[PDB]
Amino acid sequence: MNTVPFTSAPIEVTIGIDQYSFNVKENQPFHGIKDIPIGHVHVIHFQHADNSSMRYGYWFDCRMGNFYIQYDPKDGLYKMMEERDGAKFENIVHNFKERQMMVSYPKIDEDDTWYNLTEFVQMDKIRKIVRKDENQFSYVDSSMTTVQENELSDPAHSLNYTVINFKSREAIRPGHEMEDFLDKSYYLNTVMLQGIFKNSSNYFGELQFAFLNAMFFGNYGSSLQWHAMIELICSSATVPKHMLDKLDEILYYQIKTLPEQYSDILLNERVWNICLYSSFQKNSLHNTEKIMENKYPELL
Amino acid sequence: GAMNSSNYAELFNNDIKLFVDDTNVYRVTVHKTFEGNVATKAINGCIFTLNPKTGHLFLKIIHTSVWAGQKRLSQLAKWKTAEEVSALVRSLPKEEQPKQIIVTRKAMLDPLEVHMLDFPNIAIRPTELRLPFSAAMSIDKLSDVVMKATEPQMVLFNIYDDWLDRISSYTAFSRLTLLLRALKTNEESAKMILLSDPTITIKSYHLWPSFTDEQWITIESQMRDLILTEYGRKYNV
Ligand SMILES: CN1[C@@H](O)c2ccccc2[C@@H]1O
Repeated sequence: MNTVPFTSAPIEVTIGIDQYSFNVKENQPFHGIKDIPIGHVHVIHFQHADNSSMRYGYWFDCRMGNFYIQYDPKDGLYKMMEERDGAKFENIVHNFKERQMMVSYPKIDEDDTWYNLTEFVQMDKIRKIVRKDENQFSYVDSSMTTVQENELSDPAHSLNYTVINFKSREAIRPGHEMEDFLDKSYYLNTVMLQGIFKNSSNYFGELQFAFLNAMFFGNYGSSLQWHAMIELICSSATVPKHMLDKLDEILYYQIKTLPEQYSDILLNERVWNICLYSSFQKNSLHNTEKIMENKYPELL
Repeated sequence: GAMNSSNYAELFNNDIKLFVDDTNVYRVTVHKTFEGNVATKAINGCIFTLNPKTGHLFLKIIHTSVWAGQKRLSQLAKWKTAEEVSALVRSLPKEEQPKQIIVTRKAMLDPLEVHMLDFPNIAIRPTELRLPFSAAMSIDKLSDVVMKATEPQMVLFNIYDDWLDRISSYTAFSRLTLLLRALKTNEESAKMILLSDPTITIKSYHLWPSFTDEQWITIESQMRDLILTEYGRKYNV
């Protein structure tokens, strides 16, 4: 059960840890989060009380190192940092736990929500989408643009999601224009799965990561990417049956976890109506169609 | 973006552009079967591809063989239209390729964009204008070449005949749109107006009667009157 200790909390901030969050007051004796489940990626995130425009956070895996948060009063944010001195780190965490200055990752034993949202997400794939090779953890915020968004202005701070474009030469074989546009199976299976992702696990990981960045940071480009990857599967006549089964599970837990009050900006009417009611796979997403109908009937 | 009343002069500038109309590509007669069901029988169609500046019409005849054994023909027709337009652009020397293609129907945008991915500099545009190009099959010599075709065929016409010798492309296009609007609204009346006075002939290499400037004013007047009357009957105004 790993720990992300905090040096201090000098500014009032809502702190997120995966799907949980708590309010910390300015200079409240807060020294971090303990009992973080090993085996999954995690995201710690921040919304300042004073400026709810500072919405940002760190993807990390506690198996990859000893990570702590320290407020930087120059750049005005909570920064993730790695402590290479294992013994100094254990010593600091032991003190903070003894003084009960750490909130406990509040996982209900029966609850598989985080596993279900992060099933395919791996830190090594996150770090290729978010390039800052000197760190083992990945910074994301609400304003970061995608490589695709920037093609339509600082490459270093971009989300390197796989470019998907239904009206591109990549997507359309010469002499197969109507066939490839109306049935995206060649684009899904040959170009993206076999060609770029290598397998459905990497495809799903990127899709899941795109959703989480959309949900936790309101990252618009991430939301575009999540919908594009759903739409590419739904608009393909030929999808492996296990991919359809697994997609139904992934989307079910995403829709379950989405805050009710964000469905208006985080869900694209056109894509969902097309995927659930018009597409090749309109009858392949039972779990997803039932939760969407019962939770967001107005959208459809 | 969209071609409309505002940006209307752009049609007659020196940027090569083509209008594409797909309304006569897929044409059927609906009939009863022996068992009292309904079936369609396709007849020959055409893509109407027009340079509004020069009057050059690239009439690609769509022979009924194109549809043999195919499903969702109204959807295929749009893609077939896009394939033929893209084949036509590729067949033209670079300096003759259009800089813009304006589709009369918005359903043609995606099929044409996808077929023209090799031509990122050619802008594919819709129009807000309600152009009467569907009445192209009311022009006898165009109808005749379409119905007689026994195979796929491209036929080249100048839809302005020799008008550009005497008038601008703006005036030639307004005359064309007035003739086609009339033919579309009341084909019988419009054809009566054009082919009553027997002394006036259609030259072998032309589509429309050889009218003096004064006879064109009279004809144009009769076309407007035809269009306004039918508007009265339509809306009981
Ligand atoms: C120097 N920093 C690191 O050793 C560290 C690790 C955990 C907690 C706090 C800290 C401290 O701010």
